[PDB]
Amino acid sequence: STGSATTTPIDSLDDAYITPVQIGTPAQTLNLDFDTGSSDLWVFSSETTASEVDGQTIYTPSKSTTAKLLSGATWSISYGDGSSSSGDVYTDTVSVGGLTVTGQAVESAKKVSSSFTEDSTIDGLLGLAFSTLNTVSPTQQKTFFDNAKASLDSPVFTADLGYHAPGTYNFGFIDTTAYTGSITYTAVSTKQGFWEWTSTGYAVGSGTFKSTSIDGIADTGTTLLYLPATVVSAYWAQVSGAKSSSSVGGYVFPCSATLPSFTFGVGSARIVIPGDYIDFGPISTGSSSCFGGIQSSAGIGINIFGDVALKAAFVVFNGATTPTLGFASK
Repeated sequence: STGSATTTPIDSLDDAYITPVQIGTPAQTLNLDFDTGSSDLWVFSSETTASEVDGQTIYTPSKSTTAKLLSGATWSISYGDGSSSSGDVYTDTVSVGGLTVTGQAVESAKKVSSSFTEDSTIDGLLGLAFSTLNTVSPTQQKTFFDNAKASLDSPVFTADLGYHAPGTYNFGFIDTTAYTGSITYTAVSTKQGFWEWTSTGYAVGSGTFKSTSIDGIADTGTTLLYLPATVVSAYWAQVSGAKSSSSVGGYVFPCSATLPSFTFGVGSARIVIPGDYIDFGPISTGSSSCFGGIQSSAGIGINIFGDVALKAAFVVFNGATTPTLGFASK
């Protein structure tokens, strides 16, 4: 089998992407944030505290003839941005882009933190990291990809995120029309449960490429590119007037600037992020200070190849027995 679904930016800055997902019988379609940095499929639901729902579409398990309470199971997750959610668990039929999994754990939120409530466009998350990170207790649950893998034509999914435009998540096949040149594959460590790999270096604009190993994760659920402070300083030093602002929480730059590109290495290959992808706009409405899309990872503990980086490539998440990542230009 295969599946193919369109993913759409939630706003004009590509702050996140939503993909429609059919849950239950008859189908209830919710727009979920596909997140290769976590491993829980959770939804706003009829069980969510009413004051914490503000415009989201909810899953109502009592209206699904295929929903079954997973008795005793609970979940609770906290994300790298400080947001969180928790609740109980049903199994139900879940379909993405024509690909159907029966018996998928659907984690029903009883509580969500303010950032989720405040984003009316995201009805939940669909985790695509390794199932070892799933938070369901006492019986850990598998991701949608893990459950679908055996049925897929090839044990892969691909992320093709758009810049200010829709893109595609495919399951089970590699669309050879969706990229240019060849796909370069690189080794993955699953020891932290992430799609963790080592980039071979970077360049700033037309500058020379610096060969240096940068361990990080391919994370579709993170907006920006988080890299070591040395790398980030070298980038922003090429932008007149750019500075790191403690009050804002990262590098800002004059909105009048033209940003240089940023290149990262995948083996001997190179992915170029155009400068425009690094502009996240005024820090507040009407400000002439703009927020940068490359930020320091120093306060995180891991480097994160988020959407800013991933949207510049066609990315293969290869879930073969030995997983690997593939990157192509497009």
